[PDB]
Amino acid sequence: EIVMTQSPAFMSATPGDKVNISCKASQDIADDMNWYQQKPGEAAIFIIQEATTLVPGISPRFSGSGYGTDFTLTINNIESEDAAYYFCLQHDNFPLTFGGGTKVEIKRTVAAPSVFIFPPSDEQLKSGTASVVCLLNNFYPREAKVQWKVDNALQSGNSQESVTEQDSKDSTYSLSSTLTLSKADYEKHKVYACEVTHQGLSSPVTKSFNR
Amino acid sequence: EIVMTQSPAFMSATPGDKVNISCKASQDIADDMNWYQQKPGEAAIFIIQEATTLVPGISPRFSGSGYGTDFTLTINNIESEDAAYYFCLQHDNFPLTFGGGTKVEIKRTVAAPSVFIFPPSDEQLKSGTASVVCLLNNFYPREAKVQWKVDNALQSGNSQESVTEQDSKDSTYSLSSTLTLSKADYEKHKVYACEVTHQGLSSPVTKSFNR
Amino acid sequence: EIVMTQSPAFMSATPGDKVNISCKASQDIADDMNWYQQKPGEAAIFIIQEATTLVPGISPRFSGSGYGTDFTLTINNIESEDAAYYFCLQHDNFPLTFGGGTKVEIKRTVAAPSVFIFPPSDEQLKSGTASVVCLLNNFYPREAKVQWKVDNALQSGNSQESVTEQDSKDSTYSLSSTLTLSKADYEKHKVYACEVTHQGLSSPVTKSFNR
Amino acid sequence: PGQTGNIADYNYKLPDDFTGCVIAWNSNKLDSKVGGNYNYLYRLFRKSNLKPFERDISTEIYQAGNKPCNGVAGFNCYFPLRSYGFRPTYGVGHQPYR
Amino acid sequence: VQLVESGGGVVQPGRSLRLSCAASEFTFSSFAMHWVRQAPGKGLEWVALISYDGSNKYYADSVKGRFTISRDNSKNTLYLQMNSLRAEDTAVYYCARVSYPLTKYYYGMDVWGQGTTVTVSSASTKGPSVFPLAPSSKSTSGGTAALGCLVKDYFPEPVTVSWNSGALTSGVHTFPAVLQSSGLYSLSSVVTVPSSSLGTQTYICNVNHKPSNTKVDKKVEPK
Amino acid sequence: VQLVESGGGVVQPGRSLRLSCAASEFTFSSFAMHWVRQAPGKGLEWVALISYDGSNKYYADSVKGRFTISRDNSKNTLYLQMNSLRAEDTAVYYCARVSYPLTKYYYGMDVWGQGTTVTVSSASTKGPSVFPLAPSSKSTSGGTAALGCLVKDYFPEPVTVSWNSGALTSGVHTFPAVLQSSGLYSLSSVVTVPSSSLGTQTYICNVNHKPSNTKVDKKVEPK
Amino acid sequence: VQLVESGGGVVQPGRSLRLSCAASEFTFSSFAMHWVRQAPGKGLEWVALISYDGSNKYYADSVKGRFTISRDNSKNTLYLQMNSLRAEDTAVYYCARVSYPLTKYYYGMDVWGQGTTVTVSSASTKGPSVFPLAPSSKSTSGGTAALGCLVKDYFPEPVTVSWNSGALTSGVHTFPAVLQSSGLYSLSSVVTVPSSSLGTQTYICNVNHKPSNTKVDKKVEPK
Repeated sequence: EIVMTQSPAFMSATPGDKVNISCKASQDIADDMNWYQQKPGEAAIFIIQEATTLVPGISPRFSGSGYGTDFTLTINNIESEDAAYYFCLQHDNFPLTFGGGTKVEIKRTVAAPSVFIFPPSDEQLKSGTASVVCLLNNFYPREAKVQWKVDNALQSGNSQESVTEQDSKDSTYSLSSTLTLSKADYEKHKVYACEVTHQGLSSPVTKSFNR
Repeated sequence: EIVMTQSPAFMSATPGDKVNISCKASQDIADDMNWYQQKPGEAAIFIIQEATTLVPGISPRFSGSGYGTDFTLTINNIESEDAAYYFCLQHDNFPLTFGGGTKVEIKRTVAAPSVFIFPPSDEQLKSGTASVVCLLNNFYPREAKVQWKVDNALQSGNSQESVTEQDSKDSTYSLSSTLTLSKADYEKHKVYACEVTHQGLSSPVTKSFNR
Repeated sequence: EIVMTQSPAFMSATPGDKVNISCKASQDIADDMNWYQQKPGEAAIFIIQEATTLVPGISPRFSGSGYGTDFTLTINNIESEDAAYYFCLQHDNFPLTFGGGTKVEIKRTVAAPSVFIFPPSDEQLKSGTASVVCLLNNFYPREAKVQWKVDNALQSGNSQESVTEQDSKDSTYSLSSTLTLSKADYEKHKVYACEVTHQGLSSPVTKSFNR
Repeated sequence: PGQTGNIADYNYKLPDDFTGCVIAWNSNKLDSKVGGNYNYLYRLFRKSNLKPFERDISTEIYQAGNKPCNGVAGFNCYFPLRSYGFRPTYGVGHQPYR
Repeated sequence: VQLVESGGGVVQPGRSLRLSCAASEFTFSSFAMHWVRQAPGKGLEWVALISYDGSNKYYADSVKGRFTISRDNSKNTLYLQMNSLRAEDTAVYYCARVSYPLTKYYYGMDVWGQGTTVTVSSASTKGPSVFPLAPSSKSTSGGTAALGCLVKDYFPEPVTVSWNSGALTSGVHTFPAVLQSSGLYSLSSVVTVPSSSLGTQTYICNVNHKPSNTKVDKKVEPK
Repeated sequence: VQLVESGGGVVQPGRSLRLSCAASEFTFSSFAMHWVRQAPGKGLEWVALISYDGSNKYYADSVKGRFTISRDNSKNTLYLQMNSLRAEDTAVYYCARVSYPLTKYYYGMDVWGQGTTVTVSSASTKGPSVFPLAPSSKSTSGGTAALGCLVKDYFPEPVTVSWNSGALTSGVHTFPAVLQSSGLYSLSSVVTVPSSSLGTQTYICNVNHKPSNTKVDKKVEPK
Repeated sequence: VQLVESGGGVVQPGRSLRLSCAASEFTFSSFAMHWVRQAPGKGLEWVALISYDGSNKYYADSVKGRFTISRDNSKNTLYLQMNSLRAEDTAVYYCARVSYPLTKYYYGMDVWGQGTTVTVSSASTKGPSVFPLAPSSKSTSGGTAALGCLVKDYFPEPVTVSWNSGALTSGVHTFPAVLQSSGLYSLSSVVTVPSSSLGTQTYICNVNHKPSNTKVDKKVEPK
């Protein structure tokens, strides 16, 4: 059992510069490894064979180096279509062990998100449930925090979050936050709010609802 | 692998006449075949052994002839209980192979079918499906064609056909044609019909329904 | 295959006295048997080994005897907690075969049952079904017979019976009888009754309902 | 020597250590007559195998059913002698030999 | 002389099954046995052969390596074991007896069986859905009218249809079940009734689906 | 010393299942183990035997060729694999331990387990439907009256019934579930209360169904 | 050159399943094959390997003794049989081909497949519950407003959401489904439209749940 460590797990790629990904082994394997690329929703693509040979049909931008325990994959002159999932595999001795993972995302300027508040419909109310949601749109950096406030008290339960994937057109993002409670508990309180903090905003924004 | 060809596949039997059934072999087998009869719903009956000998207990009307490659099963003085499934088997060399099969049916005069139609019930309508059927009864020759017309447009899909077997009482037939569609498509259109052409009818008959 | 027969299948035990249970074999097995006790809901208990040896940790009231084909289990100075399922196993030759079964119940005085009746609720009526039930409580002997009478006519169909187990506190019983019909059939008839006979009652008791 | 079939198991049988010759020649125009020469029979089945140079000679109606057929061969009661049907119009491989 | 076989049924692809053929009123140990099969809408096909002692076993090329044939002379039984069943194995299986006894060089057959059905599919057991065909003013013709009930969807083949608990069997026609696109069979059952007698009598459908334990009965509804 | 069985449940006919028996507080690797079963309304039946090393395995005739017995000494586990299950396999399965260690010629069991239930049926999971049994003038006797609710129709047999969140457990009787003609279980639960308390206290049915995640509660309805 | 996998789906714990890998446009009979899997939120894990003639088979330690790998060169198919599935087997399964032909000592893959999904759970299939997200007076911003519909329940994962029969595909975002505490999935679908277009056009949600055959459409409700 050879444990293979891949670094780093996440990165941001400014279009133009070079990027190095390190795959490291706990034992000596010589040139007995392969580098593969897999885009979401499709099959994996054979990229590098035996850590040095470039598979025909692939762009010459990709390169690989290393012998022994340390190996490096180098991508030069990154474009918008280089965002995928790269992994390194060893096929020296059983059992075959894969690396970790690496997701590459294109870097652009920071954008201020837009926040919307949606209250529950009457169908939930007659069903016995309440669901308040609030959503954020069009912000590049994922470092956005949304908290739930009722009567100036923070709630750390019954709150769920969802985030979409990287946008292919202009590299934006979206996020939704949902808070679900019972109608009996919904009637007890009057005011609700979601408080969002994001580095693209000068001050954090609170969106409130009262009815 | 000796290939056995049996002819004819389907035959009509006028009572009192004679029937010849031909079984042929690709290779040469000498008196190494048997003739079997099987009525629907029961087990097969051992009829003729080695193409010449008549098995005791069978009526002397049946006979067999042939040697080498061509074999003929002959039936004289056809009666109403001679309608069955006959097949020829060779037991010379492995693997054993059977014939194709012949279905014999009695012949009578032509009868004009009676055509009825039925629309969907409210159970289907409240479920979300529609099923329209129309049936033909009491016709001897199976050659009857039914087409489905909605808004004077033919339908070549979502149609199912069923036909009953030969009647032992008076040698008649029956048939049903059904269309199963969605509730939205059923409620969009208004007029439906099935149009039947049969040789016993001077003119084809159309059965319609509007609701 | 050695058939092993255990007798009796059922019995009634007084608070005192001794009880003998017979286990017989169709062949000679010497002392190659064990006696086990299993209370309802728990695991079986290893009571007697080799038909003569008392297992350490068990009360000395239990005893066993017998060599050859006939064997006897003896319980002396019965108590309330001696009601269980006793079975005899032989382990001489494959396949291993168990005995039959034996249930021991504590006997007490006879108690007159109490009978109650319950008519169907409106939920069944709006659903399209009717169910009438009548129950008996607090009677020692299980020989209670219930019959269903509608319009002075006895019904032996669509009726179900259920009976609980022996009570651990004061050794009583309970039983329920249910009659389920369609709402259309229920609407027609008006009078229903369940008639119960029990040896603890001087005369049979009929509970009726008219609506 | 060392053979299996109808003739080797239910008829004439040779030992494994044979010390002689076998001689066969076709006699089509000597034994095959019009209509079929029904004068040459061979045993069809038998409970076991013959001993070397040992020959069963007699026949009995084998009863393979539940009713005791009274010396009559019918259904589930078989006579263990089938005859050849040598006719002049047959092909080689089915013609008489000596 | 009778041969009875059973054990067939619906099974998922890739699994195993065992069929048993029972013989009676004849000496089972002195005869060789045949397993044959017939696919729907196709001619018969030989499957396997076993001798009267069990030493010789013959298989077909298509079923070689997956089917095993065996026998029990004490119990008078013949066993076929099927492993790694695929979609091509859906057929009706027949158990046949060799004409002559105590023979290892004859292969003719004279006694057959009624057959059993084996279905290789990955569907789920469903209950039928019965609905009535209400008589119409166009259904009457010469004083007689047509009526019936349509079963909608069910996977298991065996469905019994009867009218008035089997009392009414005049003019009744039960059409064969036909497969639908989704994979659930459907048939129709129509019986002719006089127009005058239609409005004064009671007609119900008695449909019993044994595999799913379904008991649903529908009364004809004149509209 | 303890033995725990797990892995039971409902399975469609012709499919496979695996049961595991766990041993503890003793050396599992030096004892032989027994698998036994008891069908409803029938005496116990021996099924299988495995030795302490695993070379010797014994099976009953009725379960030959379908059941496989195995063990894992490192994990202290005993496994039974069942394939091609049929209608007669519905029973309660018991895991037992041979009395003597390091022996291969004794075949005597002393320690049993609680057991698991395996059901071979092709029904559909359904939720209970509660209906209260309204008390009447006929239901009172000597100052006490009876009232209950009739849980009805559900395939998964285990259903827990409690009253007033378990507070009321005096005078309450829960009858065993009985199968109906349609093949779905239904039972009753009745508790007697003083007639004076009618209309003054609250009595509710706490019906909890695990497989279908059913949350239905019904209060007694005086009429 | 293409590899297609199929046969995956939801299954209860303890049951069995079979996955099939189909190859084409190359000589399937001269290559070795790999079965791989990837658990959610975890790295890839090797499962099994088979050679071109089927003689050599290698398994992972975790799936030892429970999975069986096989191949059919005549039908150009690869089979993986899974028995006694547990909660740890929920993953995405991949079928891979070794780079070099007629070699037994390389073990290097170059062609993959999209793969299938296997879920090990004991829940019940349910239908979605649509709920319109009524736009509010605070939703308008810069002449544009947001609207959507919340989708609930539907234990089976695949749910397709579209607007105006797929005509409206600009500004619409469908968030990934998120699991709830009770074990039932949930997601949202939101699309932004100009504020002026409100009250003049028609917007509907088109939810199509294949496993439960659910077809529910809801129009946005202005308030």
